[PDB]
Amino acid sequence: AESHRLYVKGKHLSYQRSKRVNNPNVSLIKIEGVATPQDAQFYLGKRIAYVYRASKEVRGSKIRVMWGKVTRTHGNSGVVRATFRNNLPAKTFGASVRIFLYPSNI
Amino acid sequence: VEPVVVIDGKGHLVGRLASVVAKQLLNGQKIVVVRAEELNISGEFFRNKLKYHDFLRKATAFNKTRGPFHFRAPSRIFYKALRGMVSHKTARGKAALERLKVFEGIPPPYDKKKRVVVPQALRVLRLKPGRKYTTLGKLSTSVGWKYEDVVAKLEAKRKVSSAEYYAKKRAFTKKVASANATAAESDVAKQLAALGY
Amino acid sequence: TDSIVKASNWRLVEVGRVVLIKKGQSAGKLAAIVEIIDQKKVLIDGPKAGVPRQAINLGQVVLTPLTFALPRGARTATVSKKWAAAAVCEKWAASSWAKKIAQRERRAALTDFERFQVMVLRKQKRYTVKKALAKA
Amino acid sequence: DNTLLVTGPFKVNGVPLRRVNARYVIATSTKVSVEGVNVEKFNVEYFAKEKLTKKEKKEANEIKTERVEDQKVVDKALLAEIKKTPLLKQYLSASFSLKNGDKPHLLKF
Amino acid sequence: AHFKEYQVIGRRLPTESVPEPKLFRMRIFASNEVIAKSRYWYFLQKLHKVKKASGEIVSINQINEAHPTKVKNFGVWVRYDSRSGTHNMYKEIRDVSRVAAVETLYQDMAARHRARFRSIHILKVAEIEKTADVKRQYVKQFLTKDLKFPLPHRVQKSTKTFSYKRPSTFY
RNA sequence: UUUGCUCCACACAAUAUAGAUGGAUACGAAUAAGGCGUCCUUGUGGCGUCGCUGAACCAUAGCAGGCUAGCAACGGUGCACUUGGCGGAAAGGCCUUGGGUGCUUGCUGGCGAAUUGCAAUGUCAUUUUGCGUGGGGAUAAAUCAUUUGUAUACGACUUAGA
RNA sequence: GAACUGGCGAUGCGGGAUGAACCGAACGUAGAGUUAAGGUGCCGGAAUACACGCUCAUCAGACACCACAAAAGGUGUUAGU
Repeated sequence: AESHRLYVKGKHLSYQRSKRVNNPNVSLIKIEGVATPQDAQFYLGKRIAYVYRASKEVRGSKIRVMWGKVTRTHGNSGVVRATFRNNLPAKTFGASVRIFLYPSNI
Repeated sequence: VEPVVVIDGKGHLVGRLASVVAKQLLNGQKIVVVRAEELNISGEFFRNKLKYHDFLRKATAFNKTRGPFHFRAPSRIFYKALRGMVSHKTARGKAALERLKVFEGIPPPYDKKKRVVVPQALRVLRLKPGRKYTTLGKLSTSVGWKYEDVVAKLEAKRKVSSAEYYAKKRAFTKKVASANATAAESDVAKQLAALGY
Repeated sequence: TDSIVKASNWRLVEVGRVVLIKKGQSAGKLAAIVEIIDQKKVLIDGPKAGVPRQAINLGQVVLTPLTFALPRGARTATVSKKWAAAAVCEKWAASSWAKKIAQRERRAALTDFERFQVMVLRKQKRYTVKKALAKA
Repeated sequence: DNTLLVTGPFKVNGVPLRRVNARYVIATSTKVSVEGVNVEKFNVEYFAKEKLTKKEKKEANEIKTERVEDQKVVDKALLAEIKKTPLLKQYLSASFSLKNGDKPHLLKF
Repeated sequence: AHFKEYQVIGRRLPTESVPEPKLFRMRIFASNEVIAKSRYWYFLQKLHKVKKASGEIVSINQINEAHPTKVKNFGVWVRYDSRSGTHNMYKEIRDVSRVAAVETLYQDMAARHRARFRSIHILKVAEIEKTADVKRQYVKQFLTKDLKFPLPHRVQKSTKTFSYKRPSTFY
């Protein structure tokens, strides 16, 4: 067809933070479509990929991926907490990111 | 959900719209706000004129050129109210603010596009009926904006052209609705009705 | 000539007015207003749909255009009897509001094979409608 | 090894006899009967990769005949069950993708 | 909180000079048993020469409403402490049960006189069994024959941050 | 100034991305009111219907979407042209005429796909520049130095000089 | 200038924008969970939550320490005797 998307779009909002101290080890993700923790409970444990590009070709590609997963819900509005192998570079606040449907329970 | 969101600023409250839009830019949504001369501020016109005069008094004493700049256009008043809510002195704030452009009227890039509203910042949905409000264009031309009438003339011309568009669109959609109704009650129509479409 | 006003009627709240519970534990059923507590809240009862007789804030219900006869303060046996006599459940079901609700829940209950089926059927219907859009 | 044996069928969408992981699929509600297929031949030793040495490096750059007639045996038994209910061949040939406005927490498969 | 009504019956501790004290009983609106017994001992220390160390509580029982689906009019007599003095007030509330009536009473006093729970004393609450004994206009307004009124200016709260049409406030 | 400059087509390199992954889908006004349809005596008109959110509408099947055969219609859509308009607020876009060409999943068939081995973004976008082709297009000024004094601390300014 | 206690001095951390003393809590290096005091329009992590009222200020008001306001008045408005 014309669409081939097998993931859900999301936005990298910020790190986990207090009013004046942030914590880069936990990122905050807005998954689009979900507006409550009860709907966000479907997406727990799903893999997340941040997909970006670079000028230098490394192993056949100019596209590099950072992997992570959803761990828990955050707040009352469907924001989730996500942890990555290496933390997200904080210039990606507001950048798009992919939530895959695996590991599936359905 | 959208590449660019075009917001019709008519009938909106300045602070509530700015707090919606600033969070949208910080989340990464591109926003363009049109018809900035029709924003509303709650309160009497005399109260908001006194507020702007209190703001207009404030300037750097030893050199007025480096002081706070008092911008007079309604779009720049909205930009001031929004820059107050974005942390504009950082690179993240600058990158957020470059996703925004605010206009008086609807310019020709955006007069053929779709305008939306923000229902949690609409005056008729927020204020109690009976409270007094202002028009940002009237306040801005009271404090020194020079282009209130040329925007009105351009908006009259644009509305005439848009009504000429809408008459043809209404005639076409009435033809399409007539054909859909006559091509209904067939077997595919009843199967789609059983399946929910 | 004669004097003309725009009447501008809307959906009075009184006894016998049928309401739809918007949010809460019922959340989508019908009830009948039994009495009026004050400006902001009323005593309702929904005995056919299983809504218990209760006082409720008017912001948690939506008033429907349906009305039937009740005396004020009627108990639930009389409420159910007059509800069945006026037969307002299928009168609600005949409305386009309830048809919209049923369409929404049907589209929610569709599966992937049914979504494929409605895509095929919509393509066939679009073919015959756009063929009809060439003669007028 | 906790894997699922699947097939396309290969005549329909070109997916051969294969094994997949159960955590990487979505079980739809669409059901066909696979009684009449003798799948006890396949096991974990049926799929062997014949692991490559470290010396054999592909600088620049085939199929088992047993695998291809096993596929031809099973798929002709599947498609007879496919022909009963309509549009299944078209459904299995078409691909799945998420459109704009599809919420997977609300979708039923 | 959401109030409940309890009867609390207590007495003095029995002595040899006087066994069987007189078993005083009071009706308390409170959130739970602990607050109910505390308010019981507070009002008995205001009334008689007794305290909690010198007395005991023989019974506490929740009294729920006899007809929780009848719409009543209640007259409530209240003491409250203002910033300068102590005053008596009589307010009457049209509502479906006693605990909800005193909940709206506490909200009404806190809203209109800035009186707190520690300042309000509930003298009594009683159902007005007959109309035309109702003396306040704000509740006598709702007792008219064929009462009906519209609800102008419907505001529907949205779930999305963007709406694609201008909303209507018809009801 | 040893063949330089610009534009057009693709050919290869480099360069990055504040962050495509079906579609930014166009009345205006009011909200104690409206929208749409229809009728008439065309109005601040009569009658009917709708809202109670976009949970919509359009699009959406095919090797990341192939190679072929037929049926039914004379539709739908893409590409390069082509005729006629309209658009100056930041127009740089919108509509339309005609023919060509490709596809059509509206309907029914035939062949292909494996081995990426149980997942690894599994690579499909647009931004700038350079260097090659081969096809057009055009053949300047400014500054220093000299001079002026309507100018001037010096710069700067205003003049003149084939 | 004294009395009892707790502190700062000698002490970082979360909150009070900011601050020696206030509130919370005292500190090896890390991971996960839950909270205190304080907050949840945006800056800013978190409900433009729910519910009942009150107030429209031609100097509104917005949180302890704390960064001020009184006597006297007002058919402004609300509730009472």
